Formats: sequence, structure tokens, C-alpha cells
Amino acid sequence: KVFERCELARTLKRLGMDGFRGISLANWMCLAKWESGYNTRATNYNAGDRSTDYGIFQINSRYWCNDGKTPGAVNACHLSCSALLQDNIADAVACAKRVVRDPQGIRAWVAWRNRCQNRDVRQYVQGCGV
Ligand SMILES: [Cl-]
Ligand SMILES: [Cl-]
Ligand code: NA
Repeated sequence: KVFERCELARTLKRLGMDGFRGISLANWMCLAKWESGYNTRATNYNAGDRSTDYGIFQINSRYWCNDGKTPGAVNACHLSCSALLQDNIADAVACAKRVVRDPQGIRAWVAWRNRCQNRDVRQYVQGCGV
């Protein structure tokens, strides 16, 4: 499913992402935008280390979900990576909450650092009623 901007914003708020571990909703929006373009079925193989990024938040198989083919990987979210490819983003959101519970927080995603950190991210939520 490819979410429309404001539709996603409202969904994330209802799932309790606004201010989770200090991360504003606009930051989560900026992340989803640059990671997948709001596409829940996005997958990305990383030939360099044999891991794959899954779904709307592009969560990595080496640490967060189990896909069976990633060497020396763990499953901190206790999910099959398949769960991160559903139209319903409930499982992806619960896993994202798990990710930011680690010391790095939102910084765990390098794309957030490159395109969201220290920027005016208001634009991602303006006019959405959240
Ligand atoms: Cl699962
Ligand atoms: Cl599994
Ligand atoms: Na894994």
C-alpha cells in the first residue's frame, strides 16, 4: 500500500507515535518519506552484508526481524520480516517503537540524519489535522 501523506500522519498518531521516546510525529513522517516513499511493500537488498530492509520504515533483517537468510542475525522485534510488508502497519509501528528504544533512538536510520535532522520538518504534517 502506498499511503497518502495526511492519511499516514493520522494513522501514526492513532498508533501513538507522536512523541514516542521524544520523537515528534513530523520526524516519523520525514523518516517514512525518505525510507520508502510511504510504501509498505518496499524491500531493499543490501548486497554488501546480505541483509534486507523491509517495509514503510525499511527495518533491517540483521537485528530487527527474521527472514532466515541473513547471516548472524537476531530478531529483536520477534517478527517474521513478512509482517513488515503488510498493508496494515500495526506490526511495523510496534517494531519501530522497539528500534528507538535503543540508545541511538531515531538516529538508528542514517537517512533520518541526512534528510531530517536539524531541518524544518513541519511540512510533512501541515494540513493533516494532527
Ligand atoms: Cl510474524
Ligand atoms: Cl520468523
Ligand atoms: Na534477523
